[PDB]
Amino acid sequence: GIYQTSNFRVQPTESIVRFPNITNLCPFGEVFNATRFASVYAWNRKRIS
Amino acid sequence: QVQLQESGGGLVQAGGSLRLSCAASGSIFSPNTMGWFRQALGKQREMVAVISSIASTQYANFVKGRFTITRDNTKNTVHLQMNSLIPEDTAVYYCYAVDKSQDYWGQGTQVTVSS
Repeated sequence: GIYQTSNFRVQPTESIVRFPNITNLCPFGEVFNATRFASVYAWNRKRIS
Repeated sequence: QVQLQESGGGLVQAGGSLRLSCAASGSIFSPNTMGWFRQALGKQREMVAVISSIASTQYANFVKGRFTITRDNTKNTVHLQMNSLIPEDTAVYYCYAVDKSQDYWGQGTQVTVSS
Protein backbone atom coordinates (compact mmCIF):
# COMPACT_ATOMS: atom_id res chain seq x y z
CA GLY A 1 0.00 0.00 0.00
CA ILE A 2 0.76 3.73 0.18
CA TYR A 3 0.96 5.75 3.43
CA GLN A 4 1.36 9.40 4.42
CA THR A 5 4.39 9.34 6.76
CA SER A 6 5.60 12.99 6.85
CA ASN A 7 5.37 16.32 4.93
CA PHE A 8 8.47 18.16 3.54
CA ARG A 9 8.44 22.00 3.77
CA VAL A 10 11.53 23.27 1.76
CA GLN A 11 12.75 25.77 4.48
CA PRO A 12 14.24 29.17 3.36
CA THR A 13 18.06 29.48 3.08
CA GLU A 14 18.60 33.29 3.41
CA SER A 15 17.05 36.68 4.37
CA ILE A 16 16.48 39.65 1.99
CA VAL A 17 15.66 43.15 3.23
CA ARG A 18 15.10 46.15 0.92
CA PHE A 19 14.14 49.62 2.14
CA PRO A 20 13.77 53.29 1.02
CA ASN A 21 16.46 55.92 1.72
CA ILE A 22 15.80 59.64 1.30
CA THR A 23 18.40 61.49 -0.78
CA ASN A 24 18.59 64.42 1.64
CA LEU A 25 20.01 63.23 4.93
CA CYS A 26 20.58 65.89 7.65
CA PRO A 27 22.37 69.19 8.32
CA PHE A 28 24.83 67.71 10.80
CA GLY A 29 27.60 69.10 8.61
CA GLU A 30 26.19 72.58 9.18
CA VAL A 31 26.42 71.89 12.94
CA PHE A 32 29.61 69.89 13.55
CA ASN A 33 31.62 71.31 10.63
CA ALA A 34 30.32 74.86 11.11
CA THR A 35 32.87 77.65 10.82
CA ARG A 36 31.50 79.62 13.79
CA PHE A 37 29.96 78.50 17.07
CA ALA A 38 27.82 80.56 19.42
CA SER A 39 28.88 82.01 22.74
CA VAL A 40 27.84 80.20 25.96
CA TYR A 41 25.44 83.16 26.60
CA ALA A 42 23.51 82.72 23.32
CA TRP A 43 23.46 78.97 22.64
CA ASN A 44 22.66 77.71 19.12
CA ARG A 45 19.64 75.34 19.05
CA LYS A 46 18.92 74.15 15.51
CA ARG A 47 15.87 71.99 14.89
CA ILE A 48 16.25 68.82 12.81
CA SER A 49 13.13 67.25 11.30
CA GLN B 1 25.99 84.75 7.05
CA VAL B 2 25.31 87.84 9.14
CA GLN B 3 27.93 90.50 8.42
CA LEU B 4 28.64 93.78 10.22
CA GLN B 5 30.47 96.48 8.27
CA GLU B 6 32.45 98.78 10.60
CA SER B 7 34.17 101.92 9.35
CA GLY B 8 35.14 105.48 10.22
CA GLY B 9 38.00 105.38 12.76
CA GLY B 10 41.64 106.38 12.64
CA LEU B 11 44.09 108.90 14.08
CA VAL B 12 42.65 112.15 15.44
CA GLN B 13 44.18 114.85 17.62
CA ALA B 14 42.71 115.60 21.03
CA GLY B 15 39.42 117.47 20.76
CA GLY B 16 38.51 116.17 17.30
CA SER B 17 35.45 114.31 16.11
CA LEU B 18 34.80 111.07 14.24
CA ARG B 19 31.78 109.20 12.90
CA LEU B 20 31.86 105.41 13.00
CA SER B 21 29.35 103.27 11.12
CA CYS B 22 28.09 99.68 11.23
CA ALA B 23 25.80 98.25 8.55
CA ALA B 24 24.10 94.93 9.34
CA SER B 25 23.43 92.31 6.65
CA GLY B 26 22.16 88.74 6.74
CA SER B 27 19.07 87.70 8.70
CA ILE B 28 18.87 90.50 11.31
CA PHE B 29 15.27 89.90 12.35
CA SER B 30 13.22 93.03 13.09
CA PRO B 31 13.45 93.17 16.91
CA ASN B 32 17.18 93.77 17.00
CA THR B 33 19.43 95.40 19.58
CA MET B 34 22.89 96.69 18.70
CA GLY B 35 25.63 98.14 20.90
CA TRP B 36 29.22 99.27 20.62
CA PHE B 37 31.98 97.96 22.91
CA ARG B 38 35.48 99.22 23.76
CA GLN B 39 38.76 97.35 24.14
CA ALA B 40 42.16 98.87 24.86
CA LEU B 41 45.26 96.67 24.75
CA GLY B 42 45.33 94.98 28.16
CA LYS B 43 41.66 95.47 29.12
CA GLN B 44 38.35 93.70 28.51
CA ARG B 45 35.32 94.55 26.37
CA GLU B 46 33.90 97.77 27.82
CA MET B 47 30.24 98.33 26.95
CA VAL B 48 30.28 101.73 25.23
CA ALA B 49 26.61 102.08 24.33
CA VAL B 50 23.46 100.26 23.18
CA ILE B 51 20.36 101.02 21.08
CA SER B 52 17.30 98.80 20.63
CA SER B 53 14.39 98.89 18.18
CA ILE B 54 12.42 100.88 20.78
CA ALA B 55 14.68 103.86 19.81
CA SER B 56 15.99 104.02 23.40
CA THR B 57 19.69 104.81 23.83
CA GLN B 58 21.78 103.59 26.78
CA TYR B 59 25.26 104.99 27.48
CA ALA B 60 27.94 104.21 30.04
CA ASN B 61 29.34 106.70 32.55
CA PHE B 62 32.82 106.67 30.97
CA VAL B 63 31.87 108.98 28.08
CA LYS B 64 29.01 110.96 29.67
CA GLY B 65 27.37 113.33 27.22
CA ARG B 66 30.08 112.95 24.55
CA PHE B 67 29.17 110.05 22.22
CA THR B 68 25.90 109.64 20.31
CA ILE B 69 24.19 106.81 18.42
CA THR B 70 22.12 107.55 15.31
CA ARG B 71 19.79 105.06 13.61
CA ASP B 72 18.82 104.59 9.97
CA ASN B 73 15.62 102.55 9.73
CA THR B 74 15.60 102.44 5.91
CA LYS B 75 18.91 100.56 5.73
CA ASN B 76 18.79 99.46 9.41
CA THR B 77 22.32 100.86 9.94
CA VAL B 78 23.88 102.84 12.80
CA HIS B 79 26.41 105.68 13.06
CA LEU B 80 28.21 106.80 16.26
CA GLN B 81 29.15 110.52 16.41
CA MET B 82 32.19 110.30 18.70
CA ASN B 83 33.16 113.84 19.73
CA SER B 84 35.09 115.72 22.43
CA LEU B 85 37.90 113.20 22.23
CA ILE B 86 40.31 112.40 25.07
CA PRO B 87 43.38 110.12 25.13
CA GLU B 88 41.49 107.79 27.48
CA ASP B 89 39.30 106.85 24.49
CA THR B 90 42.25 105.20 22.68
CA ALA B 91 40.77 101.74 22.10
CA VAL B 92 39.59 99.50 19.28
CA TYR B 93 35.80 99.29 19.16
CA TYR B 94 33.50 96.45 18.14
CA CYS B 95 29.86 96.00 17.10
CA TYR B 96 27.34 93.81 18.94
CA ALA B 97 24.08 92.63 17.33
CA VAL B 98 21.83 91.18 20.05
CA ASP B 99 19.07 90.20 17.57
CA LYS B 100 17.31 87.06 18.88
CA SER B 101 19.66 84.22 17.82
CA GLN B 102 23.48 84.20 18.32
CA ASP B 103 25.15 87.61 18.50
CA TYR B 104 27.55 88.54 15.70
CA TRP B 105 30.54 90.81 16.27
CA GLY B 106 32.42 93.17 13.97
CA GLN B 107 35.99 93.19 12.70
CA GLY B 108 37.04 96.33 14.57
CA THR B 109 37.85 100.02 14.13
CA GLN B 110 41.05 101.58 15.44
CA VAL B 111 40.46 104.90 17.23
CA THR B 112 43.51 106.82 18.47
CA VAL B 113 43.55 110.24 20.15
CA SER B 114 46.78 111.72 21.50
CA SER B 115 49.03 114.76 21.30
